[PDB]
Amino acid sequence: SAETDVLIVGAGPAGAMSATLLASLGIRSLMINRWRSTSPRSHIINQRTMEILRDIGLEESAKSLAVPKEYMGEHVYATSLAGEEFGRIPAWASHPQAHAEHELASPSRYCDLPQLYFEPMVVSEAALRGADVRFLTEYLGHVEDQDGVTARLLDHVSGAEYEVRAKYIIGADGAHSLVAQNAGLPFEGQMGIGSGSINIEFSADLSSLCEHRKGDMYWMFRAALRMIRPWNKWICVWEEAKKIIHEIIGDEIPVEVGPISTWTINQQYAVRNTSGRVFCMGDAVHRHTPMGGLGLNTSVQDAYNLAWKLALVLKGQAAPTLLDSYDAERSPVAKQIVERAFKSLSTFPPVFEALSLPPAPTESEMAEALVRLKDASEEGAKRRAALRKAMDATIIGLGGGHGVELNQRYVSRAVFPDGTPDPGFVRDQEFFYQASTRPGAHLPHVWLTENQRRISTLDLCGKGRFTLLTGLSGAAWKHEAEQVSQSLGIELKVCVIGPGQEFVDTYGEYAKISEIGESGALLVRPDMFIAFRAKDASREGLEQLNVAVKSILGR
Amino acid sequence: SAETDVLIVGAGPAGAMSATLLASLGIRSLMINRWRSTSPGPRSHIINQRTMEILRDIGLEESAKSLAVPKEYMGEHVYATSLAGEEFGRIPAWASHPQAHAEHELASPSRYCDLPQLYFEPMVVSEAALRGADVRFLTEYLGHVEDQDGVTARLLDHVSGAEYEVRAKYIIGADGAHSLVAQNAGLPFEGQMGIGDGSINIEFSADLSSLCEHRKGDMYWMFRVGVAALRMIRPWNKWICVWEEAKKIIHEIIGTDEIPVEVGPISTWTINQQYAVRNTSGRVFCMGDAVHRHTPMGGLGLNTSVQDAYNLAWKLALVLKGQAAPTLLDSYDAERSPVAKQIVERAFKSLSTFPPVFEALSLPPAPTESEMAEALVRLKDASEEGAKRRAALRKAMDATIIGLGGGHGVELNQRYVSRAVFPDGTPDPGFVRDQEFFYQASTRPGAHLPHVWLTENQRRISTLDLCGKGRFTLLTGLSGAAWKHEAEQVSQSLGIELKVCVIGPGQEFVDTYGEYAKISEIGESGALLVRPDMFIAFRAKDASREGLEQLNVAVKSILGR
Amino acid sequence: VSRAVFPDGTPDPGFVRDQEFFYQASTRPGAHLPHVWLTENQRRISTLDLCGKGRFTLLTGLSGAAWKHEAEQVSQSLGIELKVCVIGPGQEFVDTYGEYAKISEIGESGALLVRPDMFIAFRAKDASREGLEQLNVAVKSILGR
Repeated sequence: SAETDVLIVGAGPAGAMSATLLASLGIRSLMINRWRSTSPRSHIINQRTMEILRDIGLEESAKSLAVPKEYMGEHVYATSLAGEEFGRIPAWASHPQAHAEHELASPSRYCDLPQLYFEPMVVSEAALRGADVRFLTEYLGHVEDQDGVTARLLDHVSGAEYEVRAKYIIGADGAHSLVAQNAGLPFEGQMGIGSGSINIEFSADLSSLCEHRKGDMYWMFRAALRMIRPWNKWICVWEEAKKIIHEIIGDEIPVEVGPISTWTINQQYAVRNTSGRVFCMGDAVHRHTPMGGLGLNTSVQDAYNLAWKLALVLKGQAAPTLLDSYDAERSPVAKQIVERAFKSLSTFPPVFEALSLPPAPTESEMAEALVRLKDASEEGAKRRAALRKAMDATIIGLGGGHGVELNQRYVSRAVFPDGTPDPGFVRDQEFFYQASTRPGAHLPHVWLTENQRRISTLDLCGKGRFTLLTGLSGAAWKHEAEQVSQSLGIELKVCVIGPGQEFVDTYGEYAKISEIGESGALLVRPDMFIAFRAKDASREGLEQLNVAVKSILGR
Repeated sequence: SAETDVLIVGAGPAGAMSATLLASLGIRSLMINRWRSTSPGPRSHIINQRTMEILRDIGLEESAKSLAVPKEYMGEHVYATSLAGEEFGRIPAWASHPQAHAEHELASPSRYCDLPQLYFEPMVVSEAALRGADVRFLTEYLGHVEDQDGVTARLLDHVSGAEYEVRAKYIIGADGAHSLVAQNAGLPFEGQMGIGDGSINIEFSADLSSLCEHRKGDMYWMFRVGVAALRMIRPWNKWICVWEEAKKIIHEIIGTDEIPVEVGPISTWTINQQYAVRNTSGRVFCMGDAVHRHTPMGGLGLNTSVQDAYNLAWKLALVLKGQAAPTLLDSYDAERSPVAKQIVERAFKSLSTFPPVFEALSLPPAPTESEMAEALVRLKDASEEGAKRRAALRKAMDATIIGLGGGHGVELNQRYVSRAVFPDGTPDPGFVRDQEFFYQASTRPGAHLPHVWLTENQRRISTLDLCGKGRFTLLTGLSGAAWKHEAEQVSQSLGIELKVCVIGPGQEFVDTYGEYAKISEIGESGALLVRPDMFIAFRAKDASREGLEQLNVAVKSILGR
Repeated sequence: VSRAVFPDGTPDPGFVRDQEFFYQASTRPGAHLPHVWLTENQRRISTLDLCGKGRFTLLTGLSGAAWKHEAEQVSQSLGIELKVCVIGPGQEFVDTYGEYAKISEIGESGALLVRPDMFIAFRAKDASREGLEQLNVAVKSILGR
C-alpha cells in the first residue's frame, strides 16, 4: 500500500500535464500507465497549448523539436504526389489575413510536433518537478468513501498487486477508459460510425516533390500523405502490399516501410466528466476523429483547468464546490470538439460532387472528370468553380477553425459576472476568434514592454496564481488586493500597467483592447481566464472584489 | 519475482544508452533507478564527436542538435577579474581556432555541442522505453547472487514498498560514482576520492546577454579559493557559478548589483582520481562513473560513459543469441578499462594547468584583493618587466587549453587490443604528432573507422553512415567484388548479418572526392571489416585468395568460435 | 623589393612550404601585414583595420611607448600623418588572444611601419635609441628625401 494526494491514471498528454501542474503547485501526485512507454496520433499544436507550455517554461523546447508554421502552409489536393494537382488551399493560417488574425490572438504560434515527442517531454518534466511516475502499472479498480479513494493496482514488472490511498483520482486513460467506466459517467455518441482508415508509416526522401510547396499534408483523390519530419519521415493514411504507397506517391523513390495501424471513426463524448472524487480528462471524455488538431490541445487544456482548482481545495484555500466548475466549464468544450471533428468529414464528399463523381469512383470515371476539368467550354468553367468552392470549404478542418480553438466562454461559479450583457460574436464563431475581456473569456493578448523589450499580457499572468491588472489611475486596487490576500489566504499579484511602471503599454493596445477605463481592473485566474472585471476604481467597484473572490472559491 | 535478459542498474547516460542499444538489437532489458527522476543537478554538458556519431547511428543526432547549443556559441573562453571587469585574455576553446576546427571537421561528420545532461538523460531514457526496454524508477538495487546459469538480484520498490527478485542472464552496473553494484562484484580500484581540502555549484538565472553576446563562450573564468567559474546553461540566461542569500558571491563574480538574479539550487563537488582496474567480474559489467570517477576537466565523463555502453551492447546481444561465445565479453575489459584509466589521469592532470597562471602573475594561491590589484597593474606596466609578465601569462593561459577543447587526440585516438580485433600483419605505426592533442586517422585493426565523404545520389554521406545498425560491415572498391561472395558464404556459414559495400563509380556509394582511396592504407581490392561499434576488426591488402581465406578465420576468431 | 621598403637587415627567409599553393605570413619589410584578431571594446577587429586610410601606421606594444613620441617628432619634421597604435592590456586595441605577440617576429617594444597600401616598409627589433633613430631615416629614404 501507498498514500498520495492525487492518483493520475494515464500518461497521455492530459495526465502528464496534470502531473506537471500539480507538482509545480506543491501537490503530491502518483501518475501511472499500463504501457511500457509513451505512445509510439496527434501533431498539430495550437496556440492555447503553446501558451500553456509558455506558462510552464517548456515553450522554447517544444519549438526546438517542432516544425514551424512556415513549413505547414501548402495543403495540396492531387492525383498523386508526382501527378497533377487539382489545387491548393492555404492551411494552418498561411493566408496573410488568417496569419494576421493568428498573430493578434496570441504570442504563440501553430507548430507540428508529433505526440511521439510531446509526451516524453512532459512526462520527464512532471517527474523533475516532483511527481512520482510509474509505467507498467495497471489500474484494476477503486472504491470511494467520505475521506477519499482506494485503488487497486497491478504491477506488470514485479507481478504484485497493491493499494493506493488518495484524496482524488484523475481518469486520463484513453478512449477505453476503465476509470470512466467505474465512475459511471454517461456518454452520448457511437465509437465505430460506418470504413475506418489504415496508417502506414514509412520513410523516403521526397524533398524533390515537397520543398517547392511546403505543407504538413498532401491529399490524393484516387487517401492522405502527412509529413512527420520535413521531407523524410511520413505516414500514409488510406505487408509489402504497402506499395499502396507507391500508388499514393505515384517506383523511382526508395521506401522503407514502418509500422501500420488502424483508425476507426468516433463521435462520442461524456455528458458529465466528474463523479464524486473522480475526474476524467482527455480522450477518456472526448473521442473523435483527427480533423482539426483538437484532441491533444483540448486534453491539455482540460488539465490546465483542473490542476489549480484541485491544488486550492487540497490546501483548504477553497471549498470542494470549486471542483464542480471543471464540469461546467469543460464538458461543453468536449461535446463541441467531438461534433466539430466529425462534421469536418462532410467537407470531402462535396469535392466528388463538384467533379460529378460517385463516392469510391472507378479509374474511368475519374479520368473523365480530369479531362472535363481541362475543357474549354462553359460546362468546364462551372466545374472548375464548383471544385474551388468545394476545396475552400475543407479549410475548416485544416486551420480555418480558429474560433473553435480559442473562443471558450466559461459560465460557472468560478466566474463572477459583471452585469454586462453577453455580447455575441460579430463574425462566425467557429472560424473567427473574438477577443473578450468579459468574465468567463480568456485574457486577450497584447504586447506591452518591460525594459523596452516586448512582453505579452499573458506573461504577466500564470504561475499558479491569481493576477489583477490595471492602469495608473487604478493604484487603489493594489491596496485592496493586499487586504484580500491577507484576509483569505491566497497569493494575488497586482500589475499596474503604465508609463512609469515595470510593465508599460508602449503601443496603446492595452488601452484599446480592454473594454474598460484606465482605473478598471481584470482578475485573471491561474488558468488565464478572467473571473472578474470592474469598470473603474470607484469604492463600489473596490468593495465587490473581496466578494467576487470569496464567491469564486466557495467561501 | 521477474525474468529478463539484462538487468541495468542506473539510468544515467551509460545505463540508458545501454538500454536503448540492447532494445534496438532485440534483447530484453529491465533498467532501474533509485531516484524519482533523471539527474536534475548540474553535471556534464560537453558532447564530443564520438558521442554525436553514436546518436547519429541511433538516429537521435538531429534531436540532440535541436536542444543543444552549437559549437559557434562555445568558442570564447575568457579569463577575467569579473564578467563586468577587465579580461586577462581569451583562449580559443572547443576547437574555435580555425586550424583546430579543420582538424575537427576532418575527423568526423559530427560536431561539438553543449547539451546539459539534464536534457540528454530523458531524451535517451524515453527512446530506450520506445525501442522496447522496460524502465522502472524509484526501484533500489539491494544486492545479487550469481551462479552458473545467471544472476538473481533483490530490488526494493519505493512506491509500493515491496521487495522482489529479478532473474537475469547479465547485470550492468551503471549506478554512479558510489556504485553498490561495483562493491558487490568486488572490483579493484586505484586512486582516491577526495584529493585535497572541492567546489560549490550555485545555479542561477539572470539576463547577461549584454556581457556575453559580443563574445560568445561556454564558460567565463574569474581569478578573484583562487579560482571561480561561470558556465552558461542556456545562452545568456540560465547559469551556474562554481567557486542562502549569501549567494551574492555571484554578484562578486558577475561584478555588479545592477543585473537582477534568481538563485536556484546549490550543490557540492569534490576532486576525484579513481578508476577501476578491471570492469567485469563474472556476469557483472560496470560502466560509467561506476568505473571512472574524475574531475570535470575536458568533457570526458559523459562521453566516455556512452562509449562504454556502445562497446558492450552488441557483444552482449551476440552472446545472448548464441552467435558468439561468452569469450567475446572479455574484450569489454580489454578495450574499455584502459580508456577509464586514461580519462581519469587526464582530467586530474588538467588541474595542474591553473596554478602556473598565478605563478605568472606572482601570486600565492588564494591571494588577497590587494595582491591581485598589484598584479593587475604590473600587467599594464610599460616596462620590460611588464612585457615578461604579459608573455608568461600568455604561455600559462595557452597551456590550459588541453582541458578546454585542445585534447582531440584523447577524445578520438582509441586503439583497442583484444580478441575482438584481428591483426593484419602490419607494423604498428606510432603517432607522427602528439597523441593527446591530435587525432590520427588509422585504418589498422583496433582503430576507429575514419570518416570521409562519399556520395549516394550525388548527396554527401559519411563513410560512417554505411556502418552501424547493430551489424558488421565490410568495405571495398570495385576491384574487390570477390569479397561480396566471400562475405555471403561466411554469413551463411556462421549465423550473422554482414553488409557489404562496394564503393566506386558505378555503384550506390561512390567516392566522388577520392578521399576513400586516399585515406585507406590499402589498394582498391582490399577490405575493411567494421564492427557494430564502428571499430575496424580486420583489414586485407587486396582480394587475393590468401586474403579471402583469412576472413572466415578472422570472424570465427573474433566471435570465439 | 624597392626604394619604398627599408630593409631591416634580416636574411630573407624562404618558404617552408610551396609558395604557389601556400601563403606564408611575414612581418619582414616588403611583405604584406599579417592579419590577426585584436579586440577594441571586447569586439574583434583585425590588425588590418588599424592600418589603411591613406596614411602610414606604426604598430607596437606597451614596452614601446617611446615610438609615440618619436613618431610625432617625425610627422612634424617631414610633413606627413603617422598614426601610432600601442597594442596592449590597458589600451584601445588589445590582443586578447596573444596572436599579435605570436605572429610578429619581434619583441613587444619593437615596431612595424605599415604603408597606406598595407605593406610593411620598416621593422625594428625593439625600442632602443639605435632603433628609434632609424625611423626618421627609413621614412626620409622611403619618400626620397
